Amino acid sequence: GPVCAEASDVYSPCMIASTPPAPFSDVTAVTFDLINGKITPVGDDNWNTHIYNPPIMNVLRTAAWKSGTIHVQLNVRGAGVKRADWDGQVFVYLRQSMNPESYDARTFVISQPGSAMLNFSFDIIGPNSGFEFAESPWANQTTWYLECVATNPRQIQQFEVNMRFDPNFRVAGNILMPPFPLSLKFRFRDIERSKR
Amino acid sequence: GPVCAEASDVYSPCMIASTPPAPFSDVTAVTFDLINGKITPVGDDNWNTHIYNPPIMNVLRTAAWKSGTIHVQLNVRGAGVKRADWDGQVFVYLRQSMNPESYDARTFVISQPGSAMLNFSFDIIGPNSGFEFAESPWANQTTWYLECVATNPRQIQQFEVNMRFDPNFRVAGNILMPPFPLSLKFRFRDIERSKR
Amino acid sequence: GPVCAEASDVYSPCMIASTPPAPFSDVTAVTFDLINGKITPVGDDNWNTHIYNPPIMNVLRTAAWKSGTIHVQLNVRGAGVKRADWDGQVFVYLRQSMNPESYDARTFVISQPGSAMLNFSFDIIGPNSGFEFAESPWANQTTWYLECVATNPRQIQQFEVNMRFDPNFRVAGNILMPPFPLSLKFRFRDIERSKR
Amino acid sequence: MEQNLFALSLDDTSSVRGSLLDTKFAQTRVLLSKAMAGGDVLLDEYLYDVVNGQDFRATVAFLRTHVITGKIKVTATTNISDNSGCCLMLAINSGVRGKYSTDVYTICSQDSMTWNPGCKKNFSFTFNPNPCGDSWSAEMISRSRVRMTVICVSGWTLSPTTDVIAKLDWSIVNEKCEPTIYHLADCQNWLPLNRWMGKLTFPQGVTSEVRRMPLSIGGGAGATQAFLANMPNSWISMWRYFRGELHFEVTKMSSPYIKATVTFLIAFGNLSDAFGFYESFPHRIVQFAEVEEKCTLVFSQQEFVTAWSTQVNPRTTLEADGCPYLYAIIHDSTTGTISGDFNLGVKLVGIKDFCGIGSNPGIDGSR
Amino acid sequence: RMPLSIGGGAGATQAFLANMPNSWISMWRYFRGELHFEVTKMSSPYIKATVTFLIAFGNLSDAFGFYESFPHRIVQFAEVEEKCTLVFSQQEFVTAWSTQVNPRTTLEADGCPYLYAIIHDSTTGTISGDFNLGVKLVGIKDFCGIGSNPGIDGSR
Amino acid sequence: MEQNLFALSLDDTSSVRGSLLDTKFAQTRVLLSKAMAGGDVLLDEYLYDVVNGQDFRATVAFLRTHVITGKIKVTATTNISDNSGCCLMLAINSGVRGKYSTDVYTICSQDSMTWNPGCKKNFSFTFNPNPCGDSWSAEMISRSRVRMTVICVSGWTLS
Repeated sequence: GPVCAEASDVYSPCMIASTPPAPFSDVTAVTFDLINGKITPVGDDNWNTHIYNPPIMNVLRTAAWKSGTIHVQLNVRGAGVKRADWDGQVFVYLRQSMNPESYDARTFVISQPGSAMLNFSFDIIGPNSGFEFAESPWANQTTWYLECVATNPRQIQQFEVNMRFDPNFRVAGNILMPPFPLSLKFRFRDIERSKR
Repeated sequence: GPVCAEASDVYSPCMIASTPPAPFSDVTAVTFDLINGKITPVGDDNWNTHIYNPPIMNVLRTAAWKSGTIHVQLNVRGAGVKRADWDGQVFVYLRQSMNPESYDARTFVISQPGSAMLNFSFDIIGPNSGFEFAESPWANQTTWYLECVATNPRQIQQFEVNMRFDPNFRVAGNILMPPFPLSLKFRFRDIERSKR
Repeated sequence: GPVCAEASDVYSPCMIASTPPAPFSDVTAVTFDLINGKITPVGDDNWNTHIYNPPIMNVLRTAAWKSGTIHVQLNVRGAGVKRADWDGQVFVYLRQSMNPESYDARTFVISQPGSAMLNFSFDIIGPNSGFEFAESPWANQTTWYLECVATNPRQIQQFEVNMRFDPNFRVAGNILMPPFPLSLKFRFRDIERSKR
Repeated sequence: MEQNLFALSLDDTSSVRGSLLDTKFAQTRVLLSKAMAGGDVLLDEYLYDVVNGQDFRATVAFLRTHVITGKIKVTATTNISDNSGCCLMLAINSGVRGKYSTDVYTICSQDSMTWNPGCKKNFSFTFNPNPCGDSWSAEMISRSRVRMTVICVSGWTLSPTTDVIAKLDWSIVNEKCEPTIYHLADCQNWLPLNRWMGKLTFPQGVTSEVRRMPLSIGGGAGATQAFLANMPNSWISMWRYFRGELHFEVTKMSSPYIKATVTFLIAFGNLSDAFGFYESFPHRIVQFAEVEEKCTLVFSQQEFVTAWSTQVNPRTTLEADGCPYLYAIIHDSTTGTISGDFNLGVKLVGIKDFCGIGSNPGIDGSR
Repeated sequence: RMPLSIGGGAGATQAFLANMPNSWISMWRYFRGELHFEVTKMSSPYIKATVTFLIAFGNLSDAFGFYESFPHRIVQFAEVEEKCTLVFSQQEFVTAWSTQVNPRTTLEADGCPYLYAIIHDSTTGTISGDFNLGVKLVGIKDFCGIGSNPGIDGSR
Repeated sequence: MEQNLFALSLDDTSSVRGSLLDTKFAQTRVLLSKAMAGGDVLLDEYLYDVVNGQDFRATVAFLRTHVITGKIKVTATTNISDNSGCCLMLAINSGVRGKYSTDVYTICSQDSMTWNPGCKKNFSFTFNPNPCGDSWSAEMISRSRVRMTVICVSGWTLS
């Protein structure tokens, strides 16, 4: 409709993936490993990827064993492209594994002009009393990847995966990670830096 | 769909921010400090900002300590622009702080042609028995800002932040404010003034 | 989405307001006094207004003291205008008073091409045991007006305010009204009259 | 001796109270012209303007008491010889709007006394000027602009020698102000209406006079290219179909000297005039004595098979109309030693055990 | 006269002043309750005056010498007393009244109650000086707030 | 509905009664000049002329009640700083005769309040305007010509 339903809780932005710059016109894709926080673009396409460090992500990277629902919100921007000239589609795919043999756990298909939003959820669940160690050889446990495909990277400028734990979420165990490094005008700070 | 869900309660308009006039074409942004009622546009862009004085806003400006949910409705107008020529996007961002290090608490992304609406909510909650003094040095409490970005200010003419207290809302303490000053054709009064 | 939610009850059409005919291109507006059933267009613009006489309206005109929720459905038509050439927006505003000092109780903002619908509600409530006499000097009671603005009257041909009492609605007292007079091809009867 | 003035009883917020002498607050002097006609405004002023230039015991109490829990009694002393008679109606409405109709239909609705001076020496009735609360004030009704209207619904059947005066005498009794609120429940034990079904003139003679009044009451009463509306009648038309025990209140408006016996019955429109078997149907005979001017016909649920529509299309003829009518048939002959019609006023007081079905999208006119 | 449409702040030049509690009550459209004023003497004990307080509407003129027809409270202050608590029960008001009125509305056309303060006799003293007197609505007991004020800009 | 008018309670002969708000029938505005002397008539009028041009709750009751069993209370709100003081005397007498004396001596006799505004914030006193009976009326005191007199027996010690 026109009158929209009310958004609510705090979702923190975890992984941005800007699309390769001009003149690159071909179809391209990217994969967000939602648990381990990794962004692997297809082939040798120079996507500009950043993994931010909100509390969600630091927990997801450091927690060994995880359990329960995480709500995702994939936002898509957004080039200065006349609406009648828009031909960009965004196909996304939840997957357990990245291997050819595995099927998708969910497919979404978006062709909103300019910009778009897609809220979904998925529950991490595993063998060890409902807990899953992501990509552990034990019990051949697996991650959740989020494959995303831009049919037109000139029009789709960037993806943006925001996440939120459902209240039921639970972790256990620590992982020794390396030191986490610190951190287009779609932003208030970035508009100031282009005139200074 | 076409058949829309029923809107309801009284939301009062708090902060309008008209976009800079012609020939200014570049990307621009504005920040609404939702609690303290302040509108800081980016750099030296002459946005035309007004903070109105409905009961909500006068309470939000005078109350010291606040607690509970406030429902926002960000409306966007709206130039006389052919729909096929529309390329304007609106990115909004809830934030606690305006500093570079802080992350967003919510991102929305709108590319409706002409005009748009975006209802969301957020709960003020703080250390002092669930109450938050906005921007107090005590316990490094922080506001809620609403950063908004217009990719095309020729098409997006103005923002408009309407608000409503949820029934759970509660204040305490008074603040000594200075005297509150009093108060494009998107209006019945403004249409009369352009032919008189 | 594409699959739409199910509409239901009987809403009766109360007030139509057709937009001024060609060559009038300027921005214009109209105000529907929702209780007293009056349609005042802005300035000297010859809008073609009709107030129909369904049971709702006759009750709203004759009842003195009123209480409870009324559901409105503002429909907008609708010219034969190519969708890519569409630039018409519709801004609506609930208000208590028509005076400059009063603020809005609700703002909606629609830019659907061709035609549109907007369901909302509002509760009449007043001092006299929850009853409100519309525009009575007693306790400075006030109406509900519905200001509506067409940015492009060549494209937006007419407004149409349908209403329905919620089950909780209650009236008391009679008002002596004068005799109620009796009663573009957007209609089955009107198509027959243009070929006869 | 000195005393503490803050402790005194000068904050007496109590209502106006006492005997009928010391609750009187105004008298008003209505002139009934020697030759007055039907549908004729005798008085029409705001209820607060009654008390302008008055000096009775409760007049200053009435204006200065912030709250009043009691009803307003109005009594009208007016009489005329048995030989003649007419029908006056005093009526209170919660307000007006520009160039309002003063037809008996429109007015009746809310709070009204109707009487025949020929039969009743005097007539009184109480009312609550705020119909959605237990209380009111002089400042409420002045600014709310409550409107009082006296109207003559039937002229003098025999004119008096000179002009007449009806003295209205406004007091405040100590009855509870009960509120009268209409609401959208489908089943209601008592839905009041005070719907003016119409004035029935029957000329003097030997002709078979029949008068039909349709019970598809909704959608107002007629006018030129218009219709009149009360609130209660607009309220019942919210529903598509309806039924209940109908409580009519038939009133004699002529003199006692014009005599006629009237059969009342429910039946459908198809029945012709010059059909002389109306008393096959169940019916009630109504003779009026000299003193009686008022009688209450009730038509139970057993007179109706189903509910019937609140509105019918105005174009539908009597031949093709499946809702019931209320017939009023002269049983014998209208008579009298003096010339004049046998006027008779029927007023649907209300529907008992009202059952409203559906949701009327509506029809424009009336009949 | 002091208006009981208290909401929407107090006035200034092209502005208004606001507390939180007064901005809070204006959340609601109409309201009512027992009003607990606290009238305070600010002058010396030597300036003497008797003050009638009453609820009534704006239409009542000055040089209308029948204010004591209405219910009222007389307030004499002794030398030692500087403070007294006027209370106006629910029986002084028929209905609720609006928290805000348009600033343009005149006294002649304004249907909310006022609180009058009328000098009963005459202000006196052997020393020169006004009889200053401060009224402060302490609070509303049995407060009942109705509706939802969309708002009005000014004060009065 | 009709009713028998002879049976109604319009022959209520009862006296004026109730709270002090609804028994009030007049106020009167006496001017004490900045420099008033002793033996100085401030007010002097017939007690019935008090109620001329009055519109309080019991004013029309007072004029129209044929009998009144109750006393008349009069109360005088008048105060002045402790620094000063004077002596006023309000006084009611059953009548007068041509060019009467208004010396405190003459006046006092029958029914009088005397007070010092300097000390008393206000002063009240009741009285019976018919001194040889248990009852009276507005018509009795108008035609009997009962006379009320306020006099200043001592001037302001400090103006």
